[PDB]
Amino acid sequence: AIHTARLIHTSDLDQETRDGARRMVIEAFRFTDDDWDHALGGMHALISHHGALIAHGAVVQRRLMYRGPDGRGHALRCGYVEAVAVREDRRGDGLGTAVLDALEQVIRGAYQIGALSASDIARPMYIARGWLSWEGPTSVLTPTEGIVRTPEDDRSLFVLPVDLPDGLELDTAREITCDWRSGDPW
Amino acid sequence: IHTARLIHTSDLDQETRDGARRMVIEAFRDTDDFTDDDWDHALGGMHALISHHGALIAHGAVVQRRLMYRGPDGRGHALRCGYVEAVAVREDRRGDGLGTAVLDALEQVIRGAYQIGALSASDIARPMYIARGWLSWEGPTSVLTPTEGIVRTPEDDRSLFVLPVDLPDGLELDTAREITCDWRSGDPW
Repeated sequence: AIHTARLIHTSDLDQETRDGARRMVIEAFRFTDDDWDHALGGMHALISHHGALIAHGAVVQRRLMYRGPDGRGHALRCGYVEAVAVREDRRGDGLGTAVLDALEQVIRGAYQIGALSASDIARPMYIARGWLSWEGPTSVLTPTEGIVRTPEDDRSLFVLPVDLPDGLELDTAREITCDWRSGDPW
Repeated sequence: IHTARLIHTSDLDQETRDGARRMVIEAFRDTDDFTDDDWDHALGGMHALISHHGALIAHGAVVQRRLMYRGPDGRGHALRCGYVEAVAVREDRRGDGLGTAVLDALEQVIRGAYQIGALSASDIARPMYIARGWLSWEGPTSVLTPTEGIVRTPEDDRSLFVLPVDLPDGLELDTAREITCDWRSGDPW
């Protein structure tokens, strides 16, 4: 009766669906070859209608590194949101929130923390769904060098705490560090 | 002829999940005992399950990480890797090909989703994977740490194996070079 996203792992997509998702996200964002590679390897939220894909999103597995005053140091098992895109003539109908619904399901069931990167324009809705704005600096653990701070911008990082270890507590004003990949680390 | 079912961690119900952690800890109770981190590493991607009489008799998982590799031309590849974890067969059910069935499922997930598969196996296991088409890494293995740099991991009786399935178009692997996994807490391989 009402559009919902169905969850499919990358390895269960056939190439005609796989090619449609890449083509659709590229038209909805404009998104390079790397931005699409960052979206492969985990769970896809797909909404299809009238022969075509109308909305898309992905959650892939990374590590988020966090060290508190303790000095302990944690590598959290992270569900990272990628390639959320609603067909242009299909917006304003809640298809976006139906993709986030299915992605958060994945996060809550398989990961210790959700994370995504969003612009100032989009903070209101993410906050309303329970995500937290990360205020502290962000960085990346590079292979060549070590930890390298991510250049400051109007993009914000958001995290969804779901199943953190023993205590961990979590100070969102402290530093947080993602793992390395080429292209955009976030 | 047993076949494995492929289930994502999130689709795992509490029953099916606690049994899997139970079967794997008992199966790997021969090194070190299955720690909390060993199980955490096995969570997050696709599980291959085989069950019988309602009980779980075989398990494996493949989870996504990055493998860092640098060719002679300077390179710099952070390959999208399906890493194999928690391959366990119930002790009384070994011999009937259950492990085969598990890897059958796990290789489908690899070939369908990642640029390379990787696993760590004991010397006694080597033959089973080589006959399946896996390449043995001869080069030194290492791990990228947040505090130190890239540190070698040789104090291990295990051998690294890789399954190239969708390498970036220029890449041809020299299994003689160094290979570096991404950082995680606990056993990095």
